[PDB]
Amino acid sequence: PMKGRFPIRRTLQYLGRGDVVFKESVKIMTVNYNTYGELGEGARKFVFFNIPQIQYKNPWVQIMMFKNMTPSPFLRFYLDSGEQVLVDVETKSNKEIMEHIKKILGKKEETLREEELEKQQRFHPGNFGPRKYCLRECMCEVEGQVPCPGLVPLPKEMTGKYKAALKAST
Amino acid sequence: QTNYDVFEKTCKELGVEYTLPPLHFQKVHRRFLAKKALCIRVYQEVQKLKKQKRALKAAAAAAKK
Amino acid sequence: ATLNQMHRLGPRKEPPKRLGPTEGRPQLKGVVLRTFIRKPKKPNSANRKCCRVRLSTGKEAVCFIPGEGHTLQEHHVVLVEGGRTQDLPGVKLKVVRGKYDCGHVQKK
Amino acid sequence: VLKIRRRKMNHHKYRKLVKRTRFLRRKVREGRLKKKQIKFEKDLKRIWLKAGLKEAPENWQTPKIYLKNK
Amino acid sequence: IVRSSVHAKWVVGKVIGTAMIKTAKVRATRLVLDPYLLKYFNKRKTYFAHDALQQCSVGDIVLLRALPVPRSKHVKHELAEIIFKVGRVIDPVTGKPCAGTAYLESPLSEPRE
RNA sequence: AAAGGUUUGGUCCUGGCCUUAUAAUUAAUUAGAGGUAAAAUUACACAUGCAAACCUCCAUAGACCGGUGUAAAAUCCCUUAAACAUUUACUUAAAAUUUAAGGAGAGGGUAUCAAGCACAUUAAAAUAGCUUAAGACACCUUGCCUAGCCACACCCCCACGGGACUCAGCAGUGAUAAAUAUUAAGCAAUAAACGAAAGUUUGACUAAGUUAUACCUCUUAGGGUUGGUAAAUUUCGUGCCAGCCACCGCGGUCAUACGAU
RNA sequence: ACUAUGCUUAGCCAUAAACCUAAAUAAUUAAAUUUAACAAAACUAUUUGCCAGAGAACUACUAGCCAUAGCUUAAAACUCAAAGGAC
Ligand code: FES
Ligand SMILES: [K+]
Ligand SMILES: [K+]
Ligand SMILES: [K+]
Ligand SMILES: [K+]
Ligand SMILES: [K+]
Ligand SMILES: [K+]
Ligand SMILES: [Mg+2]
Ligand SMILES: [Mg+2]
Ligand SMILES: [Mg+2]
Ligand SMILES: [Mg+2]
Ligand SMILES: [Mg+2]
Ligand SMILES: [Mg+2]
Ligand SMILES: [Mg+2]
Ligand SMILES: [Mg+2]
Ligand SMILES: [Mg+2]
Ligand SMILES: [Mg+2]
Ligand SMILES: [Mg+2]
Ligand SMILES: [Mg+2]
Ligand SMILES: [Mg+2]
Ligand SMILES: [Mg+2]
Ligand SMILES: [Mg+2]
Ligand SMILES: [Mg+2]
Ligand SMILES: [Mg+2]
Ligand SMILES: [Mg+2]
Ligand SMILES: [Mg+2]
Repeated sequence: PMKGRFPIRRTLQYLGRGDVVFKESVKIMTVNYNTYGELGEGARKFVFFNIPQIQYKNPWVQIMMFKNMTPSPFLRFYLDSGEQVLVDVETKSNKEIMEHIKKILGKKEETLREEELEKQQRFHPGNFGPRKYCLRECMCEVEGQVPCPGLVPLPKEMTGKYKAALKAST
Repeated sequence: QTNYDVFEKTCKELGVEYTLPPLHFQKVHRRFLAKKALCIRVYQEVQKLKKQKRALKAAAAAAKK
Repeated sequence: ATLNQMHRLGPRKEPPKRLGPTEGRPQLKGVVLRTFIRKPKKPNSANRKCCRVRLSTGKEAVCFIPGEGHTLQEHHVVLVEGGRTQDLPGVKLKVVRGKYDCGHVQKK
Repeated sequence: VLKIRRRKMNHHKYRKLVKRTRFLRRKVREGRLKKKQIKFEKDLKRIWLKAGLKEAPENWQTPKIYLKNK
Repeated sequence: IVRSSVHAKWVVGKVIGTAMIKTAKVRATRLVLDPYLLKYFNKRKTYFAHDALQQCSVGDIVLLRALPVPRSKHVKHELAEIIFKVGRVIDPVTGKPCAGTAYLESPLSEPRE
């Protein structure tokens, strides 16, 4: 049995389910929540369930959380321009909080798809090389091309050993 | 951490001095306290010599000017 | 241990693998110094043929000579290998029959 | 059962061994403390010499902390 | 008006010391993923920040701005803002003084003092 | 791990060791040829040959390729800036290649290494601070980040100087080690250098030689084992001796366990 | 028979099978839980400390300590295929 409560939170599949990918402006996200109360239940659940997913997709954003410092829970984002975006998450479900921050400061699906394609621009299927980078190491692997001498012996006339012998004979 | 204004009045009226918790715990024993005393003394002597040198160097420059 | 304690400690600390009589080498060459008999610990009862040797490393070790009959003498050269003699305590080396001066057991 | 008996028997043989060599151990200790003091003094001399001082700070005398001062 | 090279253009932390002149020692914390456990823990870093007015006190949350040129070996940030003052917090949502999870001044009232 | 053997009078629990799988090196025994891949005891000392030229003089190159793993927790990733011993365009802009200063995060061991001793800030030059059990400091060990990278180039970290005065280029030799490739051919291909060029040079490289170390294709058959784990023994000899075992064990006269068969 | 000692006044030493051989805290009693057995019915969560075969070893060395035949901290070589627990 995996230790802790809700051990599914400690699986790569769960961490990858997060959909909030912040815009490049977002630099810090402070989370102010209360450990006791009734109107802050969604905030507590957001710290428990959602903060790991947000950090996983936004490794360079500083997430710092403060407890029981104010009467109500809120989120404050610090942007690179110097703007500060305050969000009030009282009486809001954890799912509601995620959708709100996704709308205001989350990259759209179109933008993310473009980045993925651009990342793979330099991979070409025709390129030959090691398995880590390429599909085929050598043209001998291709069908119809001359096979590797190691697997299949070459004709004698295609061998330097044989060609050298004829030149001596000449 | 909660009401600094009340905290200040309470300490002043009750006459209680509050010292903040020290970030790092310091071990204490005869060997440490004796080395730590010399290290402070050695530093002070080195700095005192530098101050004297600066005054003499500046004094010589002033005379030339 | 708790997840916080497992994090502060990390993976288990692993004692290093200390070497044996051959010092992590397949074989060693040594010069015989003496040939003697060792008595196996009870319940075993025999007169096991062993020899002391000076290995190339510079240390001296006791090596069991396997087989029925050996012609080894002082100043001979042999190739020792690993493998402990279970009944003989302290004998952690064995001589290779058929290499250098030591020869294959003489089937007679 | 035999584990406390062995601690007892092992502990019994150590107390006997300490008794036989009690005087030797005393001279070992007095010499280990003297080396412990010289190591302390030398370590203090290294500090001021590295800092650039040619003599120890004025009015400083390395305290003798391992001697029979108490 | 080129910006700093350092990655931490904006860092939030707690003022853990203020014994240097015009400088506040600040402890920031970031979340780092433990690869074996796949759980996030707090990695803390110390940042020296230029406090020109010596307006910082131990325990207050502050925002630091990366200086364009490092002032010294360790002072590469300045005090941009004091997010929360120690014991003198002002609720961002309502704007009323608070002392923990309570309002020193009710949000219904309008003291304007 | 789909497990197994092994504590006992017996059962159960706990717990270590070992077996079964896979690979590299060396050794014993044994072995036909062919194709391919790889080649490796040693930063110990080196006989001899060769490894950098080109070219109408100036220059350019010999800073590369090739080699080794010396030193160092040495690094990775990322940011900023500026260059190059460069290239190609413009007489000013795109690259390749580096250098310097840095830091989101990650980065070997010992805590019986627990304190370091100037390791800080301010900028009238004062303040007394800086790192550290969230592991400082000290010591020890190791090439890592692997289309490749980093460090080293007889030794003194460096190399003015000095010394014990150069193969860690190819081949080869001495010593050492369990460890054993040719003192070989060609610049025809590709790469590099040079030249405006036809071209020249290259122990890079290419085609060969050597070696069951691996793979593939074939043809001879040899090697080990046979109490249990764990597939498989007949007769005879030996008699706690001679010997055997990875673990449990076997051998004192009916030994499936040793030796021959 | 008699002394140190047990007592008082001042210090020191810091050791016990210092043991309820049960860390603390908040739960739940059903999850078709004798989940080994025996103790003391079982079990979830939280935080810290600690453990990683036995012997060597309440040991050697190290550092600290009013402790000087002392306490706390605490290995390796080497040996064995077990040691150990409950019935
Ligand atoms: S691997 Fe392609 S010719 Fe051999
Ligand atoms: K026997
Ligand atoms: K077992
Ligand atoms: K047992
Ligand atoms: K060097
Ligand atoms: K050529
Ligand atoms: K046989
Ligand atoms: Mg061989
Ligand atoms: Mg190279
Ligand atoms: Mg080295
Ligand atoms: Mg020690
Ligand atoms: Mg040399
Ligand atoms: Mg040099
Ligand atoms: Mg050579
Ligand atoms: Mg040379
Ligand atoms: Mg070889
Ligand atoms: Mg040209
Ligand atoms: Mg018989
Ligand atoms: Mg057998
Ligand atoms: Mg037989
Ligand atoms: Mg009396
Ligand atoms: Mg009791
Ligand atoms: Mg004791
Ligand atoms: Mg002791
Ligand atoms: Mg001791
Ligand atoms: Mg041990």
